Amino acid sequence: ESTTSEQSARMTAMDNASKNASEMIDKLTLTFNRTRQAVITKELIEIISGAAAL
Amino acid sequence: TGRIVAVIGAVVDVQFDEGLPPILNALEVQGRETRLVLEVAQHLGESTVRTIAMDGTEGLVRGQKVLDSGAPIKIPVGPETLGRIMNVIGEPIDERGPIKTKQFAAIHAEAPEFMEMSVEQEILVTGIKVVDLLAPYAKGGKIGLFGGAGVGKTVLIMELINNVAKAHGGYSVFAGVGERTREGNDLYHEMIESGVINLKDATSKVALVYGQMNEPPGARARVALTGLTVAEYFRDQEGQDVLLFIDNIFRFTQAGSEVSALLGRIPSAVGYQPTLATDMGTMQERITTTKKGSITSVQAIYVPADDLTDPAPATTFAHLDATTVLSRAIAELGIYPAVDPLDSTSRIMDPNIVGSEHYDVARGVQKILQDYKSLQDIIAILGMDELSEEDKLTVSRARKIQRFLSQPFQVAEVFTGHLGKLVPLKETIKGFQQILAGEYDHLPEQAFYMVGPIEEAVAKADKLA
Amino acid sequence: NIVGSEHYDVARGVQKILQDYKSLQDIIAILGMDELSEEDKLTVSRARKIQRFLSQPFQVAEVFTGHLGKLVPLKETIKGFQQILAGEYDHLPEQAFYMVGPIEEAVAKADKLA
Amino acid sequence: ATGRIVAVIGAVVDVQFDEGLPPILNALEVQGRETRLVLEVAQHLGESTVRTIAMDGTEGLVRGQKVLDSGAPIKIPVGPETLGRIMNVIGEPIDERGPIKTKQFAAIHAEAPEFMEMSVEQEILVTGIKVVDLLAPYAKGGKIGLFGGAGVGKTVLIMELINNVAKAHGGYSVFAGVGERTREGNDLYHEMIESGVINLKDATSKVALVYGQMNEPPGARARVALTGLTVAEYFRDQEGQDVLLFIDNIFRFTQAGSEVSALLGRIPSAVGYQPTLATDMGTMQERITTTKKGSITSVQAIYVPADDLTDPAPATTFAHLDATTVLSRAIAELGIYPAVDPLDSTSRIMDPNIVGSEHYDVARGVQKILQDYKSLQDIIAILGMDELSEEDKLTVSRARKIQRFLSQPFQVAEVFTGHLGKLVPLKETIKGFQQILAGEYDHLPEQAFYMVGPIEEAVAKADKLAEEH
Amino acid sequence: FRDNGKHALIIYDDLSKQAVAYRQMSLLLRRPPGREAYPGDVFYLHSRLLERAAKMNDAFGGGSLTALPVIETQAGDVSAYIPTNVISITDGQIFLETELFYKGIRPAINVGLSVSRVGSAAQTRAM
Ligand SMILES: Nc1ncnc2c1ncn2[C@@H]1O[C@H](COP(=O)(O)OP(=O)(O)O)[C@@H](O)[C@H]1O
Ligand SMILES: [Mg+2]
Repeated sequence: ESTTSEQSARMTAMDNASKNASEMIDKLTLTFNRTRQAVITKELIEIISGAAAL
Repeated sequence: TGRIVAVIGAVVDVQFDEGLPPILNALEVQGRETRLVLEVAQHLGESTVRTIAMDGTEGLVRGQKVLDSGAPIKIPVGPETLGRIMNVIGEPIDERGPIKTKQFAAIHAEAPEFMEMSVEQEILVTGIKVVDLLAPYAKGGKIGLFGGAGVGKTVLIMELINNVAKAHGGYSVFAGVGERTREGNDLYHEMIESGVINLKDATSKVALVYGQMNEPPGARARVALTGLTVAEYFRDQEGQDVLLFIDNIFRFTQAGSEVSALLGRIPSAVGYQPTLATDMGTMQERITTTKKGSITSVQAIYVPADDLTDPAPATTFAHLDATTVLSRAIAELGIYPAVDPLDSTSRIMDPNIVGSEHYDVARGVQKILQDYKSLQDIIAILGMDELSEEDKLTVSRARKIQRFLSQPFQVAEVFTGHLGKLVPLKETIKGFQQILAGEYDHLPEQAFYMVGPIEEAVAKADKLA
Repeated sequence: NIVGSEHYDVARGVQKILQDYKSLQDIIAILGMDELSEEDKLTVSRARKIQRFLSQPFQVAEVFTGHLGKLVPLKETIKGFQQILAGEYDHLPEQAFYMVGPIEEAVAKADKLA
Repeated sequence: ATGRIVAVIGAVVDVQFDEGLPPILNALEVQGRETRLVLEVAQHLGESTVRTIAMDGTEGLVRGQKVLDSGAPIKIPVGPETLGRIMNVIGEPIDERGPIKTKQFAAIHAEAPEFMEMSVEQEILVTGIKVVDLLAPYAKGGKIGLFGGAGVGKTVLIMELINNVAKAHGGYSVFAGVGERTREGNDLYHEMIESGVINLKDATSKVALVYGQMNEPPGARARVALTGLTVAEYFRDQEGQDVLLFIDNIFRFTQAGSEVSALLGRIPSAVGYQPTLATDMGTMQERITTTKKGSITSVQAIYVPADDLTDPAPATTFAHLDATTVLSRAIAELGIYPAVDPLDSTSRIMDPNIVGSEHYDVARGVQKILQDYKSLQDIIAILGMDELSEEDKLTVSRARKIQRFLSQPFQVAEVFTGHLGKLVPLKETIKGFQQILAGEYDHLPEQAFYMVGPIEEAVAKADKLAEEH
Repeated sequence: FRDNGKHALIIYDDLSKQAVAYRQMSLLLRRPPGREAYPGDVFYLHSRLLERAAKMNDAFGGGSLTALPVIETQAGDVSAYIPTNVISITDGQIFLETELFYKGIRPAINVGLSVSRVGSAAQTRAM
């Protein structure tokens, strides 16, 4: 009985550790995409300001 | 006349004397072999205009002679343009003789006024069971076609041409915006072998506009305007219900942000042009339902770097009214067309637009197709027989529904041997209203695979055994 | 020197139990609560009451929630963070520590949810 | 032909001539100073106005100082007499021992040899370091690169190859130091007198030295590396000997040209470098070659800015290097020294037709068990070490002994460690690693291989730890 | 209407597409961009417009003017440049969730993040 009680709780506790790791994986995908656009925007201004002052 | 003063890349500057032409005109260089059309974009002062070229610029000497048309780029338009291939300036590029017609039209034309718009939504019926039931098409709206190669996209293009010319009587224009030459040749010969274009008589159903990929960046941005002038002839002069295909819309945006950077302008956010919201405005507002007829547009959408909030697929998304997505995971299941029923949305899906009969039928189909999506995981991991008897019918019915969405097309009669079926609207709503209630559940699964209406389903259960 | 040797020692114990809780949030979010130690189910169970004891009902926000504005003296916000860091109140829930004044109203709230 | 100074902004001086315009890349002598100040022409601007870069400082310059012209670029003195001397960018001696008296003067600006003047033969040059000779062997007459961040050991590892290689070598040797600390050019002048390589009493020295350090104006940290490989071109061409060449650092050749750039009138490229970045780099790196008149071994240290090998200055030197030795801070913070990354170092002669089929299947046998050790760490973070099977509890314990066996106690790092300097030969490095892989040392703990020489000392160190229980 | 004793109501729809139109005229005049390539005076654009919506006293007629601007966010981003320049002006918020609009709750009003500060004292005592 104890090896069935244990092997079913390994099924549930490894299931909520993949829901919480996929809930966390979308929130870092939005922050990765805001920051990816913000670096192309930032280093574009430095080239324009470098050429305008020249 | 004028003279060329400066040649820098694909940007030519022209000096005039008396007749300074306004913006959006079209000049023509004298002394060269092929036509080289320049488009005026800025008045630089002291009688000097700033022009963007439309072909190769080399061989141009400072101080040549340049005429003026006095009007924008004017293309051959008419009903005898069906079945031909033209570039952005109206020239034919298939060596079948010059196109001869009565009148011409200009590509830079204003939007319809406010008192000419339609005051009501109206569904366009195309015959396909999965399109006209779950993600229906508004008349005049813009449609986004998700999916690429290897999914069966170029058949769905060739079949919506055929059905509108049968049930509605309206032709179509195809506009290839910066498309490959190798893939813009196969679509020529795939349409020949399916009947929608014809080299022998005047029963063609499309006109091809191909601005290919190796052309200067000014010539890849005006192709979606040349291919909209032709579509405005069959509404303003004859009153048809036209379709319009653009492939794709990202190469219209990206070709805009290379003219606005060759002209010396400060870029906006991530690299685009400052005018990203008006170039999408002064094109897609001419695609509308006036009082004479309509123009409906199906556009392919490519999302860069899988970012749904990038400004190129975010400007476009405010114009669309319905999206259909071609999933490859339904193409390995055997279903054709490979349109996903759960991940397609429509804006006109509404009880105050399409009525309550269409609504509560198409609402229950997407709910039952979710329960099979949630119960397919317990069966794969745990097993089959543990679930209830009330759930065994939902497993059986949802395999009847997702095979009743298949339909044999008229464009594929030679290959797969079946008969092409065009289903009207009142059969598709009547069919799925009975599958949900358990009315035709005792028949097996393969009676529903690749049929027309619900009448031909029970005529196929008799032939089994 | 300036604020004393008793104010300075309770104020540094609060920043110690709230930093160790901040280093376990990457594990509690994945492997849950049942994977910690037994002594580390006490840093979590005590930092989740000091966090709620840094809440206070303001006086100008009476028209927001309708609660009374409370003011505490400086000598009584030293006594409130000693009877939590020592372990005197390990028989009360966290929500009894929520939006009160001094430490005496925390035990006058836990008798309600009995 | 005299000329006047019309503008001074920073390190960029404008000079207007009247009748004779000197060409680009020349030398102009500023009359009026007590020191010697040389200007190098860089651009033309029209109406007889050039724009120069200054080799020394520009304080005390006034508009109107008459400037002479040389008619030739910076001609340094060169010959056999320059051995054992420190010299400046323009050829002045700064060792304070007198004038360098020789007969040959040579400009620092010259062409690259053609395609039918290249050599094609490959060899192997043995060093004695266990990580280098096993997984990424160096070569005679081949360009070698030492990557890595700041503070991982690029100056010590380039101090090790002067210790092993330069005294057993027949021909001469040249050390050019470009843009590094002026302290460390004194710990080389005092670690090469007490080893007898530099001799201050007669004519038997074997090392020349060229130094432009990080206190110089930025027009002088970009012409010192061209002065190093001008002396080292005399020995290869006018004589026939086998030359070495050590350069540290070479990132300070690119950076010192990214500072004078915006005043010369150039729009910046990507993250801040000049638009002509990959052209003047490729104009210097095509003179450090092995021709049909000699051979130049060359070791170079390459600073990688803030641990990012995708920066445009280190990620364009990769096309000019045969053997890359990528150092890493993630290994050095374990205690494994020298921190060389095994899964990021390559060579062009890792080839079973050149190093034999026995060395080749040992090198790839080490990288395969280290890379398979990487994918196993992702499981231990959730499961644990003990819940693994007994079959992959062994490939971890074989990998951890291979990580620790690569670390070797260096000789010039005695004052850091106190340990002694080991030098394992090539035939012993292969035979040490066959036996850990095959399983002939599964009865020892991991600590018996840390900082040892050959495999013989790995078991002598194993018993000495046992008795203190 | 406000100055002549009447009450008005105005719905701007939307103030997001105004600020992408002021961005275009600024960069076409070669002005230095800032965050998200916006000009430096975007805060002057929306504050000098939404400061007019006020209620006069009884000595000035007693009229009013209510405003209700609309801002569109990209995937729930209430921490961007433009949706924080307008939160720091208006006297409250109303939040519309795109993941309660899909679950069938309509109108999908986030009751947790919707606040109205000054307008709580002016409602019916029956309500
Ligand atoms: N043989 C060695 N192995 C590992 N680390 C070393 C060795 N020699 C020096 N180091 C470490 O490298 C650091 C930097 O040394 P050095 O090579 O002079 O600097 P850099 O590589 O930045 O020029 C020192 O702090 C020292 O601890
Ligand atoms: Mg160093």
